[PDB]
Amino acid sequence: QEDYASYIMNGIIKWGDPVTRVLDDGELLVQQTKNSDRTPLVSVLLEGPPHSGKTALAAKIAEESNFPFIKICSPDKMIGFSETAKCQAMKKIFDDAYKSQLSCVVVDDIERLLDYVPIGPRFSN
Amino acid sequence: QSIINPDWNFEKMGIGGLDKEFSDIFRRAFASRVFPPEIVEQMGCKHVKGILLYGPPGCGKTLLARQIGKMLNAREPKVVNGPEILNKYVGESEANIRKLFADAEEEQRRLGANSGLHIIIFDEIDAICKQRGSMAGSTGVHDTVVNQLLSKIDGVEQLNNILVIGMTNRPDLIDEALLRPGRLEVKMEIGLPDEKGRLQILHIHTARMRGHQLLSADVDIKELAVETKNFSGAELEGLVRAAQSTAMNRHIKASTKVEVDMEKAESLQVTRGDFLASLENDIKPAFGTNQEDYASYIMNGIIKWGDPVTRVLDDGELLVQQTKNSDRTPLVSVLLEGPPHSGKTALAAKIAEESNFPFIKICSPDKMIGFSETAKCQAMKKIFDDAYKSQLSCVVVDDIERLLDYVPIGPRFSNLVLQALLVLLKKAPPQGRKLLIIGTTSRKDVLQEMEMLNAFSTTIHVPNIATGEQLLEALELLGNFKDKERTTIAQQVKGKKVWIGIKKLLMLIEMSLQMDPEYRVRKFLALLREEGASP
Amino acid sequence: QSIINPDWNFEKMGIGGLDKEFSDIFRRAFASRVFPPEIVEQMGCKHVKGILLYGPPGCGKTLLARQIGKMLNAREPKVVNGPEILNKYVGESEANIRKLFADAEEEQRRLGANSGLHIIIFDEIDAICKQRGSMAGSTGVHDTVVNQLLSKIDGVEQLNNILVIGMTNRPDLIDEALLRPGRLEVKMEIGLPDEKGRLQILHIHTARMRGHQLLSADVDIKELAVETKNFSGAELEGLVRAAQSTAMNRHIKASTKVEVDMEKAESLQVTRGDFLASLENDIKPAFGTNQEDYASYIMNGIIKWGDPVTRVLDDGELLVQQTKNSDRTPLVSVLLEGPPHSGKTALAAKIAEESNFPFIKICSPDKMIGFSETAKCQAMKKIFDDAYKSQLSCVVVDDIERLLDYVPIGPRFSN
Amino acid sequence: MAEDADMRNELEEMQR
Ligand SMILES: Nc1ncnc2c1ncn2[C@@H]1O[C@H](COP(=O)(O)OP(=O)(O)OP(=O)(O)O)[C@@H](O)[C@H]1O
Ligand SMILES: Nc1ncnc2c1ncn2[C@@H]1O[C@H](COP(=O)(O)OP(=O)(O)OP(=O)(O)O)[C@@H](O)[C@H]1O
Ligand SMILES: Nc1ncnc2c1ncn2[C@@H]1O[C@H](COP(=O)(O)OP(=O)(O)OP(=O)(O)O)[C@@H](O)[C@H]1O
Ligand SMILES: Nc1ncnc2c1ncn2[C@@H]1O[C@H](COP(=O)(O)OP(=O)(O)OP(=O)(O)O)[C@@H](O)[C@H]1O
Ligand SMILES: Nc1ncnc2c1ncn2[C@@H]1O[C@H](COP(=O)(O)OP(=O)(O)OP(=O)(O)O)[C@@H](O)[C@H]1O
Repeated sequence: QEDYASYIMNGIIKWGDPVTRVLDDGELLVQQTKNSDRTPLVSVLLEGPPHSGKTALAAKIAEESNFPFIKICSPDKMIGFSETAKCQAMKKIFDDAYKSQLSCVVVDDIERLLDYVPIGPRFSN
Repeated sequence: QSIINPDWNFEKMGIGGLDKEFSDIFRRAFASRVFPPEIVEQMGCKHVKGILLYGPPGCGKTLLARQIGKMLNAREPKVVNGPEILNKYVGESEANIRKLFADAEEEQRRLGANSGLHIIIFDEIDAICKQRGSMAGSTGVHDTVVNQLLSKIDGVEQLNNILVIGMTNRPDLIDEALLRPGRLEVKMEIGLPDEKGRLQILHIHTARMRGHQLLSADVDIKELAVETKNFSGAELEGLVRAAQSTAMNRHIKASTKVEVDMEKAESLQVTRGDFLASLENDIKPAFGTNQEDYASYIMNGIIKWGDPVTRVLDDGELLVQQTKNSDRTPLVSVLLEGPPHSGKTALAAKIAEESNFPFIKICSPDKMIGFSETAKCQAMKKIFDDAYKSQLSCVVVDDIERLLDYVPIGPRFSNLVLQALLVLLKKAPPQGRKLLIIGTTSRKDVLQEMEMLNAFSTTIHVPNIATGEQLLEALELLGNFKDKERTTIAQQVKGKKVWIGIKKLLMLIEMSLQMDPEYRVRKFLALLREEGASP
Repeated sequence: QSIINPDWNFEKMGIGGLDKEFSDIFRRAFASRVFPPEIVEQMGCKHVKGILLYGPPGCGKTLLARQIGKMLNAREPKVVNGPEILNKYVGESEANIRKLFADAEEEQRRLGANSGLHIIIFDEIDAICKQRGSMAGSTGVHDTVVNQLLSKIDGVEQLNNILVIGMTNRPDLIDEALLRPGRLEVKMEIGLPDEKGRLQILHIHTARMRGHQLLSADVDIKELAVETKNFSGAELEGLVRAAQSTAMNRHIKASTKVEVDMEKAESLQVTRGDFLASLENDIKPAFGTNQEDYASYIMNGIIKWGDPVTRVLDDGELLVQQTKNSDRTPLVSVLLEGPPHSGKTALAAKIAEESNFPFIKICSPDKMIGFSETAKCQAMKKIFDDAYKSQLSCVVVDDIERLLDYVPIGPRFSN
Repeated sequence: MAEDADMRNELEEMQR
């Protein structure tokens, strides 16, 4: 079981409609992936300005579903890793996810996972 | 018959600072064997037969083992001193291991339930027991030894009158199959003491001298307890022992023939000066930052030449208090910025010193000269890992532009270090623990370009000397030029604006002083004029 | 029976230049064994059981250990010469360790608190006591030995009649758990001597010659002490030996059958010319300086063709005085710049030579042909590390742009 | 290539 307390450290408060709208959209996506056969794979992207609370909302959406297998991949564990260790770790996580009948995976802080810097710019291919 | 000697008292064993650990061990281990039997039989449980102790060097594991062995009323314990079982022949190590449990099995078979207790002590258990299938050579004997031990501790036959104690410094190298419940359940960590533990330990080792009136009346234990930070039990005992010898040495003459007075030896007393001297030249802790670091970082002290000096400190105190108190924001950050030769490192060190937190550390590039990139990342990760273990911590990162190799041509820099720092600036420690981070730099725009200046919570500016009045105040506070010469100096600077850093003024003065007495002020003014200005 | 020999005398040891270190060692180690036993009992303290000595080669560690061994009235010390306890059969290297403590344990069990003292000496301790790997898969080649030694020095069974002495040249490789205040509490550094120590050593090594009127009257030892800057203890002895050999060689003839003239060999005396010859050809120090490098860098001397030549040198004199007589600024640096072929590397050499500091070193790219950047960084670090073991140091960095590998195209350089 | 390190040895006893 993931340590959802770490990612959600102050709960969620309904200060406006957008929170409910986002949660409803996430629920709709979960239902579609659960009750479909033509499209076994589904993907979605959450985007917004910095300090908006994307990670907490993604964690909540993942938790609300009751899938047998749930995992979160974060760069917090990949400190000082080479560009091969990251690939191996992602491959292992996806291999583990493949086993279960229903799987849900979360990838957060994509730009930090590619080592992006606006000077030049630079990144890992 | 009870399992505790009738003449046993917790204050007789001379251990201080481990009340909670001893209470937990007593609850988990000896609770069953002291309670009345009939209820135990009704309840139908099996006793516990395993204890493991781990921690850093010099904290008191062996003392606990010895005292526990002495406490119980049973047969003399069997002790194994490291790898004493290995033998050159084939199958002899296993025979040696099996020879330890013979008496226990015999007594269990003969007297059944109504049998005594047998204690076995393993010192340095990590030498013989390691995870199976990791040694490239000579592994034929090690794996067999491990398997024999596992089978003997918990096998088809069952024993209920054995207790096993192990001590180690590397808990993570032991085989997992040996740590499951039923073999070695009670796992304990012994760590450095807090102030109260240090006070208790210090009181323990000074009882005899007080009893015999050999201790002077000017010695205050609480002052020593407050001062001695990051010390362990062994270090405290060593400090006391050195203090005792410094006093004994005043009555001996080792010039030509070793002679003792024997007429002033009586009335020997130990004073506070002995403790102070022994604390500055004999004993030095092996953990954390100490005075020798602040001495190097703050070399010429702090002088109040203006208003901003107080402003910076009063701004740092607010952040220290905020990190201490608040609970919604366990992690805080701040950036000190200013022009070159302004004195940022000294101010950061002063604020950290006055923080008074239990844990303080300074990460500087001058300790990693010539290192590669991975070495730098690994050395930073280690310093950040040791602050997570503590409760509330403070860390300082000085000269960021040198930590990542920046050069205007290109530009060129280390991406790995930048990414590691950006990750670590937003990582929170485990629940209930708090961390403060201070960072210093001299090039704000470059950091802004890389998008690092938005990972910090706030910034503090450190200005330069801007007016002649401040320059004259600094000169007066330093006391280098007399009133007569200061009048001439003021005749020139008051009608002008100055732009100089504190660390440069001390060099200009030293350069000027070399000249002859007649040509000192002239040279100083010439150098000041050459410096120019560029606000 | 007193622990110290009845006839021991400090002047008999024959060690000079280490009066503070010996005082500290005596105070911390033997103070509690000389005082009356009853009072020590009342205090309830335990004796110290460890000493460690580290420093650069040739400064007198093995001499101090041997003299300490000979000054005590006890058993004969046990000596281990490097890795003398390693064996190929499983479980023997540790039996060898355990065999060194048998007598002490037996005597402790029998005589209780009236036992004698047992000494053990570990020469080149860093060969068998390296840090344990402490990470799965790179277990040290010998960790059982380290564990056995740790368990034996301070274990569940308590000893109070042992003393251990160790010696090393690389104190940073020893296992930390071996150096805590309970095992090896007293750590000392033996470094280069100063002028007074050099005088003391020269007197120690010339006393016997002066006894039998074998030393000429024109030899002044104070001048020799002044001249010999940054000499280790061994180098002075080598100098004296070379002078004696040169003196003896004058009464032998070896180009045919070897004959010794035993008619003028009774009027043998040692003159200062032998000392001067020895100082020029035979002994070359390691932390000192020699005149060959200056001849290599100032090939054609210095001529005063104008005024600037004087200004450049006067500024250097001023900087040297400032750095030597200052307290607030213990570090100062300067840069010499000009057009090519202007002769700037000879002027720097001349200023350094005229500084008259004990330690002067020159870092040049001539000795780093084909090196990678890592090797160059390591060499620079070595030079600067050597420079921190002196009271006054001067260093010269030459052709900075050839050190960085700068080329205008691109440009390209080593970061 | 770094030459293989040294190795221990095991012994077997025989009875006459
Ligand atoms: N309604 C809410 N929606 C989202 N987060 C909330 C809400 N109320 C409180 N929070 C808290 O706000 C904090 C900020 O969220 P989080 O750290 O995930 O933001 P983020 O946008 O991913 O940040 P960053 O820009 O640093 O990558 C989280 O602790 C979350 O618990
Ligand atoms: N908590 C303590 N209370 C009192 N004395 C202590 C304490 N901790 C250490 N000491 C003193 O330090 C001496 C050395 O400690 P000890 O041998 O028990 O440490 P250890 O943890 O087994 O060491 P290591 O890891 O080096 O094997 C003890 O004999 C005792 O004199
Ligand atoms: N009020 C003061 N504030 C700061 N430093 C002071 C003050 N008074 C005296 N000093 C001394 O000035 C020196 C400060 O130099 P420091 O190395 O801290 O500057 P820095 O700006 O971080 O360095 P640099 O620009 O070289 O990277 C220290 O010797 C400090 O003791
Ligand atoms: N302080 C000293 N006083 C007198 N003689 C000395 C001194 N130091 C060294 N010597 C002379 O040099 C000889 C060799 O030095 P010694 O063996 O003591 O050095 P060391 O430091 O143990 O060497 P290494 O580090 O190379 O193993 C001594 O036997 C003695 O003759
Ligand atoms: N007054 C003088 N000052 C300097 N050098 C002099 C003087 N008179 C003669 N010389 C000689 O001139 C030569 C100076 O050459 P040097 O290599 O020091 O010059 P450089 O400018 O550093 O060279 P480059 O530009 O090739 O690196 C030396 O042989 C030196 O002895």
